[PDB]
Amino acid sequence: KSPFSVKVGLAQMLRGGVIMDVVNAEQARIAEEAGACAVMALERVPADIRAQGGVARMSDPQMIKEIKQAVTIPVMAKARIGHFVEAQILEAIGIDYIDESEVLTLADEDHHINKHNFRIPFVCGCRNLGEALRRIREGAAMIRTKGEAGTGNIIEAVRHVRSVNGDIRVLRNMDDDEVFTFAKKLAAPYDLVMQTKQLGRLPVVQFAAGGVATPADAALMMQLGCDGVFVGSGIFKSGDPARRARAIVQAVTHYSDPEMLVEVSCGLGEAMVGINLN
Amino acid sequence: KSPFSVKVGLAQMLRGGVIMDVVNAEQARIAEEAGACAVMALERVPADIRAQGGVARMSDPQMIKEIKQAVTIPVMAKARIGHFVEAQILEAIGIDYIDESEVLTLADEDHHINKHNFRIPFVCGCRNLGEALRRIREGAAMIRTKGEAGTGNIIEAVRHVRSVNGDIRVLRNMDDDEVFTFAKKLAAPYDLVMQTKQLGRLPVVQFAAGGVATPADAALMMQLGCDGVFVGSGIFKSGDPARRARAIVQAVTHYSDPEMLVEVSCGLGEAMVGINLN
Amino acid sequence: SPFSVKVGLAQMLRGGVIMDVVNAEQARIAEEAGACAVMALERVPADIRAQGGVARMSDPQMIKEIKQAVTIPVMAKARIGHFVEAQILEAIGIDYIDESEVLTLADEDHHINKHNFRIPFVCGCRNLGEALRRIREGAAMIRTKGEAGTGNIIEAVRHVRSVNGDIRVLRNMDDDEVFTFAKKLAAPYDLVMQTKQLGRLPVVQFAAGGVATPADAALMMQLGCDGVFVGSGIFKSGDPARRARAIVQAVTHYSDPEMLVEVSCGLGEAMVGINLN
Amino acid sequence: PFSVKVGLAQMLRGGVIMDVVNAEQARIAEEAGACAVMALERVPADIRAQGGVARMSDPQMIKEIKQAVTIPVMAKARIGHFVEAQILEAIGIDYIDESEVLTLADEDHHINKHNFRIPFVCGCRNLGEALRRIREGAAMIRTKGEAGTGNIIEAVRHVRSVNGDIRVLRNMDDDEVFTFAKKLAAPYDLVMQTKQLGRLPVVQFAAGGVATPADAALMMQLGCDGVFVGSGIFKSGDPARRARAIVQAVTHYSDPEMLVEVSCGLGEAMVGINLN
Amino acid sequence: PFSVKVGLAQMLRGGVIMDVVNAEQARIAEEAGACAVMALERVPADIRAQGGVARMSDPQMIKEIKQAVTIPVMAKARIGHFVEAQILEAIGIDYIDESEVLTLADEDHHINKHNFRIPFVCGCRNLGEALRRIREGAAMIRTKGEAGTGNIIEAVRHVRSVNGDIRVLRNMDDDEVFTFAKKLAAPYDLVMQTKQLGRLPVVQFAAGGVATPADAALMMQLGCDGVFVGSGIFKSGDPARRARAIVQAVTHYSDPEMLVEVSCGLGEAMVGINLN
Ligand SMILES: [Cl-]
Ligand SMILES: [Cl-]
Ligand SMILES: [Cl-]
Repeated sequence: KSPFSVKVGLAQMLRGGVIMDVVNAEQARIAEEAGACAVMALERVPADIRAQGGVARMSDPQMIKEIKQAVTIPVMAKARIGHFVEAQILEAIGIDYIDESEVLTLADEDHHINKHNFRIPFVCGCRNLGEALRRIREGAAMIRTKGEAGTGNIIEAVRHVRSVNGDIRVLRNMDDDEVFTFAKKLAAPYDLVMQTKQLGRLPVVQFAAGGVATPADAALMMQLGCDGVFVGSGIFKSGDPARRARAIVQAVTHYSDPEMLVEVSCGLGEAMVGINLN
Repeated sequence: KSPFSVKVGLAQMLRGGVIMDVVNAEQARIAEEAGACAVMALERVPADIRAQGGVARMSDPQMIKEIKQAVTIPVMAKARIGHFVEAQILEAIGIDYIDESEVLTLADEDHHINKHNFRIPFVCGCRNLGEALRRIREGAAMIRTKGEAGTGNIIEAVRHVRSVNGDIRVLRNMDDDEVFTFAKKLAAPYDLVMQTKQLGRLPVVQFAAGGVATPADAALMMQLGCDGVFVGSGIFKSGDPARRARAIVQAVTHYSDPEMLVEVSCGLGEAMVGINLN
Repeated sequence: SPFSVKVGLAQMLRGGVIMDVVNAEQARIAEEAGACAVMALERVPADIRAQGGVARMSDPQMIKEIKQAVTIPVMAKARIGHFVEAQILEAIGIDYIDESEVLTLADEDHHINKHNFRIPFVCGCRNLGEALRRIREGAAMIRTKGEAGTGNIIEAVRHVRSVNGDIRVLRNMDDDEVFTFAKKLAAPYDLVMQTKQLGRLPVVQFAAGGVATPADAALMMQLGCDGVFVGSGIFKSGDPARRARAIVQAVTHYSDPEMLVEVSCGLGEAMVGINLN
Repeated sequence: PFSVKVGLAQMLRGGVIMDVVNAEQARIAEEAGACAVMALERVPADIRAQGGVARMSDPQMIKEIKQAVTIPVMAKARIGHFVEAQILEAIGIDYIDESEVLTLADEDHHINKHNFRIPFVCGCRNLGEALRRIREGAAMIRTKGEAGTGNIIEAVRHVRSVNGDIRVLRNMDDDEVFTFAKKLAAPYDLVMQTKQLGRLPVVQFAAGGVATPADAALMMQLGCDGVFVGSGIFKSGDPARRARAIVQAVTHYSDPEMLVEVSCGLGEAMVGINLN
Repeated sequence: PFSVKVGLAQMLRGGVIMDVVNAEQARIAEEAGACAVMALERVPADIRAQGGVARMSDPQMIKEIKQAVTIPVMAKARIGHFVEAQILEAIGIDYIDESEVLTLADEDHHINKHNFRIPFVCGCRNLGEALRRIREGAAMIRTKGEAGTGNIIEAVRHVRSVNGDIRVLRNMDDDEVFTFAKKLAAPYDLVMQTKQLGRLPVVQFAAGGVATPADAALMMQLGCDGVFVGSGIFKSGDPARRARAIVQAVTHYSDPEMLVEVSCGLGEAMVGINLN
């Protein structure tokens, strides 16, 4: 019944899905045809932001309108962290979700957007449970547990998914009297910590993101307990985006079926080569 | 209507009062005759705990019963931080408040008592706003803003009262969007930070404690915005406890009346000499 | 007082965009787009950053050409502490001098004694203490400055939030604690108290540094600024004239998201800029 | 077998074990309702205050204690001093406590407790340490705070640490348990056994700074199976009454009315020392 | 107004203010020619030696001093203790000294002295500090050395610092004064007022370690308006004669013949302590 619970409920519709970053209407249609649950409109895929640098901002509203017209699935778009006016603009365009995104250039180093001031649901990133709960308290309706952006290396996503889920599991069995100190140590609101304890999972939808390059990577994130995955660079920096996109969607749908995982992985073209930051 | 709001309401009755630490029934009757709003039963006054050392614990229930029978004003008693069984015992004795007190020897370095598990209201100490709000979330119905224990030096009480009240004032005018980060930096629950912002004061009664040795000290705490004062050592380590006790009560009642402050301060005996730690 | 007159004049610029211009063509584009004033300088901050070299006051000839090409107020930059550059600018007959940190510092320890001039000055700041020091020296207007020449709004946001945040702290502060606050700001007590009583900066406060889009400009206005400077963001973009207009409209209509969409829609390439992380 | 020793120690659940230095202290302990006595040279508060090398008690004094009571008799051996333990076993006592309050004899190795027929108690401060002591053959664990101070703070810390890690382990992803065992420096099989049981695989008592009935009941409410009391009884004003009060507190640990009654009008507690 | 308080304190120029702890000390001071007495609990040398928390004197003792003399009576309040100051003002004394020899009550904030009708004296060690105290409403400044040692070294240092910075300021390029005010962390308007006057905008006395007539005259030759003496009189062998000698030394500070006469055959000076 509360407006926040409605936004949280909306994002539950994406469970079991793949959200694909797209930079134009052609990428958007490929994503919808492959079975994406939503598209994410942005200026440049994370691998290009990494390689090229420059200030990365909200996409031109014209490009976002073109994407929204080209598909019938939900359209999300990115705003810079703390850039509440970029978010106002995106909401006024009539898209379905805003991603307050760390792959864009940070606009406010100390404060995120007050997401409760918006009617549209927000996705925010996190690396740990404290951070997820802070984003939710600010009004995020969905959490992206984020690894490395633009490298094709799943290592940090695995680390962060295990960190968030691990802390949730610790919390479930914890002595109630110790939860106050746990909330302090997370620097997270106590009420949301207790809600997480009672649910035994994050109070909002949790997707993995960062370095998902292969069907195996996507299925791994699902087997670690995520509700879905974002793919940015891994599709559109690969040799065959459309076939790879489809393979990743199938991998997320059939994540516990190794026979299916073999079939969809077999004879894909070149994966994004990416970069090992060690 | 909620059980917590009832406890918070109970403690409001003490506003404008002086709570006096007492170690036996004689000290208790002197305190009531001088006009104390309540007595605090403890093993040894903070100046003696400082001077003598040893492990300081909850007082023998027999001594607490003797004090409770000797007076008609509310009786409080101290329990060690985290010692929830000491608190169970105190509650079963039928006293009016428990002070989860830092002058006693810490029993749990990482966790305070879960005060919501008790029917009886609790007082807890603090040195800053974050700490006050953490104690309130655990279920404290009253806050003691604490300076130095057992020295007769008001400096740290002033510092901590100014810190708590100063942060409350900052909070009142703060951009709402910045309050999330402020709560993180306080390591305090956001809902209580917002409640403090809306009230423009602490959500529970706030008394000063630590080093109140003279009528001037007591009135100073009231002029800095406290709801009342604790006096431990300053009365019963002085030359004339009964007259000094009365003078301090009057100083708190008439804190903005310098003529009255002169009268009550005039010809008191020797104050506690105390110790300058600098 | 003569200072209060200068402070009063700057109040006309409230709700405006001041645009850095390097020649008379840029000046006319700025006026046509609805700029409240132009700022004559040798090179836009992004070019100073990229090229280096010593950056000084512009040639008086170029300033005269800009002043003749427009009817809106003309400002120009002088190096910090370079009081002779400022004497020259005043003698040219421009409307404001910006004692500017984007030019090469001429005096590391002292700013211009701005009370010795008839013309009003703009100075930069990063925090409230600095703003109040510049005002005491005679600045009639303050530019709260982020990063120069990068197109990244992050430091402007940081500094606007710092100045406005300290002003808000000051409003409710116990009067007895203001003496120590003034000491900690290293700011004159009388100006701290004036700021406390007004609940805002005692002069006009604009944002500057990294304003690249209409969204950026409206953000600065929603954070409480009186207007914005734009240097590089217009003239290092793909379509300076259309972008200039969009930024002006964004400042005028800063609380209207429907309007912000319209002016942002189909603008050409923004300045790419540089992320200093 | 080991499971037999572990089963024996389960009988002490709900009890108080009292340190005694002579046969008089032993009889006071049995009369007060102690589940067992612990024969040692000097109570921990005296070892702390006086220093010197603290060793196994003279066998003669241990024999005198064993004859004076019918409840189980335990006695202390220095860590790693397997010959002291051989001697104790040959005396015919019921348990050996390989004890950190005595002067360490081997800084790198504990007694190989599997070589003995008699069950052993060992101390710990964390779960890794408990599991290492169990693998060496400890049939019972004493989760130990500060010895000889009357300050319960470190016992609370260590009980919360052991029990907290057990609770983390219960819900842990199975695939992460290998790394958890590495980080505890504990044997994987015992870590998995702990995970499956949801508790320590042997009896776990609290010890260190238990001075009052409230302290004893606190340890029980935190999930311990019983408590050791060393100094808190025999460095107090009335050892016999305090001993009884502590036994009752452990038996009735969730009954605040009873805790008031037994705490009311006890004499002077051990004054002890605040180290922090 | 502030200018009225500043004008009042100008009357003390050329004088010696003597710390007194009772009415006997007060009468000795008035008889010796003190321009005012300073009522306090204990002389600084006793505060140093004995420690303890040093507070405002009992109002009764202050009333006794105020009745025993006709010269102005000052008394000490702890730094930041604005209620002690309220009390002193309500007693009807002439000046409050917000004094660093008493135990600091507020480490971050001094008394807002503009809220009082009575003039205040405050201490300083440098020009920035003096100007901050004046802006808070001090009507008089005490340039302070070491308290309770009888060693004039720090008073000389601080007098030279304040007066030296004033002399630098007089000739300074006006354009550089803004930065100078920043570096002093002092209000610009008061810095400019000091520059235009060529001296401190309020009366400036020396204090700290004045033990002999020579010390007192030295402070006057360095440009002070007068001196405080605390310990140097009442920790000496003959307080009354020494008190008189110091008054004469301040009155006749440039007359070496007079300085010889008043210094000749005084008893034992306070022995004091060399801290360095
Ligand atoms: Cl960044
Ligand atoms: Cl040892
Ligand atoms: Cl001090």
